[PDB]
Amino acid sequence: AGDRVSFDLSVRLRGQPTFGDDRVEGKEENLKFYTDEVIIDQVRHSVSAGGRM
Amino acid sequence: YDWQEETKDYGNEPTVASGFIAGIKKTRFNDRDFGVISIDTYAKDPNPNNPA
Repeated sequence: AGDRVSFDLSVRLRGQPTFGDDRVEGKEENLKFYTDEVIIDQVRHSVSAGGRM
Repeated sequence: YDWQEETKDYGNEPTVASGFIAGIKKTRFNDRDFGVISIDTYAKDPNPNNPA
């Protein structure tokens, strides 16, 4: 049961690495995420091979 | 001695730290020492070249 479907996209990492022997703990990357949704609906139609005569 | 080891940063800079928990005092009953006689003389540096 669902009137929607939502799916996710995970972007790459971009962060200047810590060259040398300076500390790296505390500089952690965000792992940014992106998402979008598709909304579902129905479509129907009818044709009439009409008339008894 | 209570040896302890702690890694500071993701494995960088291992640290070794230790310490004892003890106390010392020269026994003083009343206001006088009990068992030590502080001989207090004049002791000059026999080698005057030392920077001191």
